[PDB]
Amino acid sequence: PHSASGPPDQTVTISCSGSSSNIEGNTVNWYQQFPGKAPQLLIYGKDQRPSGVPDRFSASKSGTSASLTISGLQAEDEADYYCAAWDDSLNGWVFGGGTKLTVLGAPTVSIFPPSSEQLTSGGASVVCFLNNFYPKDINVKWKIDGSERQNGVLNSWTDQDSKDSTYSMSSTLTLTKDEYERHNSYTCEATHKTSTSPIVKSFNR
Amino acid sequence: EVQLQQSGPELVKPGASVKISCKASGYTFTDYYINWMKQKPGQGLEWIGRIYPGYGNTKYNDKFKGKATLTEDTSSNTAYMQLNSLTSEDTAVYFCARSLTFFDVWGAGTTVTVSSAKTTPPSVYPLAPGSAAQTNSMVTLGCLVKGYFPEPVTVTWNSGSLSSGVHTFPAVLQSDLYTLSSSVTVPSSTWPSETVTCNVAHPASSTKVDKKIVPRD
Repeated sequence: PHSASGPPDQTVTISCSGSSSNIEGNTVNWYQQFPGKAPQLLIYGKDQRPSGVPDRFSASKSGTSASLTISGLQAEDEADYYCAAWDDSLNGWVFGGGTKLTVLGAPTVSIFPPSSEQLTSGGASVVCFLNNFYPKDINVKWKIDGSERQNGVLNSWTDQDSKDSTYSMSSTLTLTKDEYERHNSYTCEATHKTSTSPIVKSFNR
Repeated sequence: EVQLQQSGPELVKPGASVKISCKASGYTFTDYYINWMKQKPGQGLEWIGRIYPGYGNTKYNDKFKGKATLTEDTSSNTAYMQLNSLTSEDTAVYFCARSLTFFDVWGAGTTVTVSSAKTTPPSVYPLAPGSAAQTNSMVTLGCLVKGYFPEPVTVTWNSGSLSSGVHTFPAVLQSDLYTLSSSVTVPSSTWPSETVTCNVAHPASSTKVDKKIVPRD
């Protein structure tokens, strides 16, 4: 698939199909690209495991259909799996799309006022922590004197953490020094499935 | 041990040229066929070029044929990729690989940004708590890295000693300037007890700044 949300201990399977037979020569490999790392080959020649790769991984298939199976998923398995052929098998070498993984998602839960240092530059950024939450889906709203603000908000999510399998988000609201000083209350409001009512953090000048 | 280390990336204007190098160590470099693989922002892996230790020297992706040259210096254990007539489509992380069938070893990768926008150093602002409600147990500190170009910046806390409980958020682009933030959660007895600092490196502008987190008055 283009996804894959599996709980630890459960099995996972990834399928790969090629438009032309590639059983000849080599050459079908599987790569794993953990967050913030370079791709790493796990299987080559369809079913041969690379050194270090756990027994949990098994590759099979023939001709045009390939499958990568993980008998028991562990936290360290998260990332992006790619299917690939040999550059000298069919030329040129090509890779499969995205290991089934694509998403969203970017705040902060803990709120910060602009630093004095920034105010001097004639700018004002309010920053708003939303750390260690799951699922990734979450909605953050900014209110300035009770009024919702859409303009000038930058959101940004971290990849799933391999240590606790949670996500964290950062939300920044940037205003001019002049506009920041014409208002009193600044609120960061988070809507997440874990709470019936949105979680609110704010401060008043 | 085996290692590949790339260098030579950065900002380049459309039509301009760049030369990436890869430095190999921990294996007989002359023995292996080496490649460059690229990955455009938020996209997939794409083979670029190969050089085999034969009599000849190379294969290229069609789109880069005539613009890119892949070469090696076996005496210096280095692989090279010469990039001319760079297009916006060329922006991506370039990885050096030492395949055996099969890319078994990858470099960390180096980001190449093809853009007209100017290099702009980041303004780094220390984010100290503005409330006393969050005291004791765990205190969260922030670093705001604002108005830089191009990517990337590196953010560490206390030169790397502070690794756990760190969330460094992916940068957002706005008017050819990136902004990111990083939070760190430490025991309240660590801060402001001992110094906490964020270390920001923006090699594109050779910017290297440290911002100690000092409590507000």
